[PDB]
Amino acid sequence: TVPWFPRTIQELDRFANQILSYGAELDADHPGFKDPVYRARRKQFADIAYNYRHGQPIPRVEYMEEEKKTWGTVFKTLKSLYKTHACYEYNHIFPLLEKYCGFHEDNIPQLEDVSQFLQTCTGFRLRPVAGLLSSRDFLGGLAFRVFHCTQYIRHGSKPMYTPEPDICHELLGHVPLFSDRSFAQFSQEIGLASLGAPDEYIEKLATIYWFTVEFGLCKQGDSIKAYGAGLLSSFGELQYCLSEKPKLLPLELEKTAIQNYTVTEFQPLYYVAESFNDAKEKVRNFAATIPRPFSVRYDPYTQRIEVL
Ligand SMILES: NC[C@@H](O)c1ccc(O)c(O)c1
Ligand SMILES: [Fe+3]
Repeated sequence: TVPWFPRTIQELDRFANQILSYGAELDADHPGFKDPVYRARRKQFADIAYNYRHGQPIPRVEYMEEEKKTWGTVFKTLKSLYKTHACYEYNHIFPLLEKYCGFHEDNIPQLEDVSQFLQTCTGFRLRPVAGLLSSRDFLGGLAFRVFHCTQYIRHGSKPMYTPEPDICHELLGHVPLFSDRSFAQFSQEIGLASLGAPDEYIEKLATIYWFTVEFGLCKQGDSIKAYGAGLLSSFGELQYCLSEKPKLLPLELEKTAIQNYTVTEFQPLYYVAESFNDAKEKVRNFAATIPRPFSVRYDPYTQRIEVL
């Protein structure tokens, strides 16, 4: 019977008791696996997320010198690419993040400050997330313009590599696009489409998410640039996605929704969105095909979903 979904923004608190308990940092393969200090630091951030409740300021954390060093390395190496490789919406907001959110090589921005900045731009807000949420819960938060965001940093031994999202990927990859109004409306439509959808459609929407929010390319006049968070936070793949090597296809959701992808190599193919307004309209149409015995609307005045 129709799977449960949150109907008020506060009900997202129910997700904390629904994450994968045995994290990536526990795999022998993890860059930080043999490091007990790293292991304890990850538990520390996991506890902060576990105890967080909607409405509370997100706890500030004093990052260690080793952690600020890893951030500085990632920030400085990626920043050189944005002006030529990132979509216009990214470069438009980046200077404002540098000025009001402290995006600078010597300092890791605190999530509370970034979340307040996002709220002023598009009403998106962040909440710290312990480990891996199911695709259903993760996509469901988007319906309320809530992005579940990691607060820990990748291990310092391999600054240019992370097998999982970390704070560098959230802040340099995702945050700038959530400041844009059309991208915000587009991400929210994916979220609304997921509410109470059957498991096999959640997987189709998670694939659409992967090919837009994480690895999407934008058409910008006669040029093509990157807006996917996974590209904007990957030095190597960001340069590769705008070269002659990968295959480019127009975003077509009935097609994108079932395309396979790997998470370990550079993507062999990417979908190009005409604009975020257009992608939003395509998602809205795709959502009408999802069998759900009802319709949903978000009411921003009360932060509640209305089930028709
Ligand atoms: N859903 C798979 C999980 O590894 C994931 C979800 C959303 C993201 O933005 C991401 O970077 C990773
Ligand atoms: Fe991501």
